[PDB]
Amino acid sequence: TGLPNRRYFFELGNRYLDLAKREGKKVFVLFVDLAGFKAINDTYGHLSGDEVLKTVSKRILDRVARSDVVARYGGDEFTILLYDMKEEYLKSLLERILSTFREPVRVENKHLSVTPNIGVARFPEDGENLEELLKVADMRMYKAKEMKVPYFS
Amino acid sequence: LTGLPNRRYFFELGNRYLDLAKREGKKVFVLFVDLAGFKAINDTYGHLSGDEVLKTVSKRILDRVARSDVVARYGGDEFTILLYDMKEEYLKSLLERILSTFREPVRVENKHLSVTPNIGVARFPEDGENLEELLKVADMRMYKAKEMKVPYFS
Amino acid sequence: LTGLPNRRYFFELGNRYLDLAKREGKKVFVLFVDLAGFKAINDTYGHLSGDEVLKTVSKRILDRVARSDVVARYGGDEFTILLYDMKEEYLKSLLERILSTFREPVRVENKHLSVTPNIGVARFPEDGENLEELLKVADMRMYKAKEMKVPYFS
Amino acid sequence: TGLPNRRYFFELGNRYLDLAKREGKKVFVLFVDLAGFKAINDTYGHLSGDEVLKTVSKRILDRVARSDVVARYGGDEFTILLYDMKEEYLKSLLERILSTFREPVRVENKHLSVTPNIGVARFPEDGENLEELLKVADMRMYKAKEMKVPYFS
Amino acid sequence: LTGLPNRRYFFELGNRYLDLAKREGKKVFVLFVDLAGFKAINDTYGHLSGDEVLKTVSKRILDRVARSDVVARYGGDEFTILLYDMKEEYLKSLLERILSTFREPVRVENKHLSVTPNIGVARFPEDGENLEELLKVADMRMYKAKEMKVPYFS
Amino acid sequence: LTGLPNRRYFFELGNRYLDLAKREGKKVFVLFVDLAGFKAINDTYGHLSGDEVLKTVSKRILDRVARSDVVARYGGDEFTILLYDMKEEYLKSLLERILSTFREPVRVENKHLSVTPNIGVARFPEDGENLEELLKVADMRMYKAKEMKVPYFS
Repeated sequence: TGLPNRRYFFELGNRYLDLAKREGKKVFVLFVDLAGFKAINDTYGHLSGDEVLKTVSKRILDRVARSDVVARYGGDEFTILLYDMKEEYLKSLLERILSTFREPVRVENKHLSVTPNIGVARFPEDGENLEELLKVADMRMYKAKEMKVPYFS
Repeated sequence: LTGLPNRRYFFELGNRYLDLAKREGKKVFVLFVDLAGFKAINDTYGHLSGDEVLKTVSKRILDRVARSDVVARYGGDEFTILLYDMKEEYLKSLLERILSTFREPVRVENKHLSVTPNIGVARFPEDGENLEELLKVADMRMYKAKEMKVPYFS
Repeated sequence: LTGLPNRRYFFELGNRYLDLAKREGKKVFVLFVDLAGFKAINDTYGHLSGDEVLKTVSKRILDRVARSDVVARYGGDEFTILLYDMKEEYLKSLLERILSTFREPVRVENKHLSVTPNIGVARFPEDGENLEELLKVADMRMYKAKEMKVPYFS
Repeated sequence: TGLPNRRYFFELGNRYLDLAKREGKKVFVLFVDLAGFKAINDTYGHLSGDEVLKTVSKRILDRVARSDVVARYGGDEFTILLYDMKEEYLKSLLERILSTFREPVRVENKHLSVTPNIGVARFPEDGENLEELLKVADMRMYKAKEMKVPYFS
Repeated sequence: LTGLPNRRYFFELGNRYLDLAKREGKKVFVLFVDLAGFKAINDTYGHLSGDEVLKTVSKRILDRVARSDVVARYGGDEFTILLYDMKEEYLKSLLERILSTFREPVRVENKHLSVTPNIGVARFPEDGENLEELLKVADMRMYKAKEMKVPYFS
Repeated sequence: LTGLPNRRYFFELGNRYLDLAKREGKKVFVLFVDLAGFKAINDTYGHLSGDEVLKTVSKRILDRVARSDVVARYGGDEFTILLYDMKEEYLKSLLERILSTFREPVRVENKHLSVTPNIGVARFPEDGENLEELLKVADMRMYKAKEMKVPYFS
């Protein structure tokens, strides 16, 4: 995928929060869960599930700003960090990300489907560190997941 | 094939929708979608490739509009969408989700073909009293968007 | 040439009208108009005479419905009318004005040809969720009217 | 049959009338009704009724001039348009058309009979458009039909 | 077979018709009908096929003449028709209706056989005082029509 | 919607007009009208703009021809006009009045679009015995006019 991991996300993440604390800005933390992924690998194997992960990554990467931090958390999960962005930018970004996953992923001669579920947290309101914000965002994506809605902010 | 209706069907349904809006005191949005890069697709890869892109483009629009929204192919790089009594919020979101879909280069065969979307919006009654007038305003506004190198003009 | 649309057009517009009514929380009336005496008109006077009567019948319906009402010819002795969000009062009056029009034997050439109207009504959502369902209820109700020797059944 | 329909007849028809108006010529409009046809389909079916229509068409087509417009109106009905022809040409054409339908049509192992009824209208005398002339011709074929005579001009 | 009378019968009836016309001060038309393409039909398809064509040709002439008109087969491709006291209008129409039947290629078996009609006319008293004289004038006139590639000569 | 007939209608009416001219001993002019600048219009402004220009072009031709003159759209930049029994003076004048109409750039929306006319003429019988032959002569002559940078060639 080329996408960074949990450890990188955490280092950049907290620096972004330190910077926001000093500049008096907000930070949005998105927790993206792609349901249908545990079923893809358990049916088509790792290569197919990995090719879907590569498409998913490129799709997120192409839609975020240059200064936005995208990383893969683990399994069905990706994290996005937005430093000092308007709520309008967020609503639009969520819509454009959800729109991409309406398109079943073409891997080989297969047409694989993933459903997106996104939770949002805001710094400072939801927490003072990345671990706290991710748990709020994870709780909110799980609320969205169980409610059968695309996103919860 | 696309399954998508043509100019003639769009016009009949379109005007009925406007007649209904006139009576109910509602607004109607008319979107003019131009997909740049398409004239270069047929001139390089042929009709089948250009047509396979049209089939994907149609399915992509169809999957994102509401059941009561009218989608049709105007001609060439052009598609028209009609929204009866929808909030401006619904339109801004619909435009974003449609634009997002064309950022994805279309896979036709072993090719990865790119189209760029340009959309113009008109509102009934403000912009006109018939479908021909509204489409001309929307077409003028997508051409403003096209020359300005921006995605949409409302 | 009646100018009136066909079954295929009626179905596309029809279902869109139903999709719109579903969303807006409105009713739709579907009228099934059968003109008895028409099977005898062509078997006696020929197609041109029967067609000239169809042209008068069409113009008579068209002149009495609202701009937003959908009128189409189903087939043979049959016409369909779709009323989006109209009061029951509007319907009772429309049925009376349509029936009144066919009390008038149609003048084709030196002939004075008579047709008797039979109308069945269905209401969306009560009578069905699609156009084929509503047309069958309306058709069943016009046939009840036809056999009962009454003009309409709602 | 290969024969054009009502819509084609009307377009060519009116052009012929526009041309006659300018050139100071007459136009004959023939309305041909083939009685016995409603009984043919109600007994032998569409294929048999259609095979009779194919023979009827070829019979009319073979007897008119190259510049004469022949079309099927609908059901037992055919229309013929004669631009600038002598009344002698018309009397002869009517005789030759009536003569063909004295011959019962051979469809399969069947010998099917149709009776011709023709009405004539003349432009300008009978009307200024094709719709008017066809109604006069239709009225005159119906007079012929009820009178048990072959043609009325 | 055809049931049609022969040369010998035609001659007896023929002259009686002329005797009657002489006394009543009436005209008689004598038609000489030659059907070209008949010598080729028997030489290709045989006697039964050529005979079946003769049976159709006979019935076609018989169905188009008046009850008082004398029809007979002369010889090869030849038939004779006698019209007692008929208007010239009746003759022009009869010739047209006979020519019209032979434009229709004869269906014998799975074959579609073509015969071309050539008719010569003679008038009593002008052209002769007996049937032999009138038939020769009519035969000369059908031969003029045959060579001129026209249908009839009167 | 220009309302203008297509190639297949033009051909049927066209040949009938030629059949009629053959019999009456009259001439027929066949005009092949090409509108240069049209391929550039659709490739820059799109189909709606190019179509609105086609609607204006059609109405402009239709308003300048006689009631008995046949106007049709061939395809793309092309239109065909058929003149039955008209004087050469009528033709020279008609060509001048048609060329004069395209000197004024067409107004579609907020755009001022330019088309340049090229007309080729063929005469029946001199140039051919059917519509296909005459159209090829007219097409060759409009192409001679096109390359010569002149408006018309007869």
